[PDB]
Amino acid sequence: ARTKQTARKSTGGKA
Amino acid sequence: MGEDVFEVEKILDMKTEGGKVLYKVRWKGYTSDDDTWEPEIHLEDCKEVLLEFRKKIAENK
Repeated sequence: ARTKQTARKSTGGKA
Repeated sequence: MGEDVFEVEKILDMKTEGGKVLYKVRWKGYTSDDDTWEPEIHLEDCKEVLLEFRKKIAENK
């Protein structure tokens, strides 16, 4: 819809 | 898909931080409690959700 919309998901972040 | 790649539902918002653009992502099949900020380099395969978002922002810019 139309093509598959994907992305890397972040698991870390600034401490 | 690949290492930590998931399907996106929509893009909710954006911001810049340190000269770099990030987008707030709503993951498909997930709730607001899982939203993350993601750097552009993570959204190469989201051109369509990015347009829908950049679109809505023009619609009231």
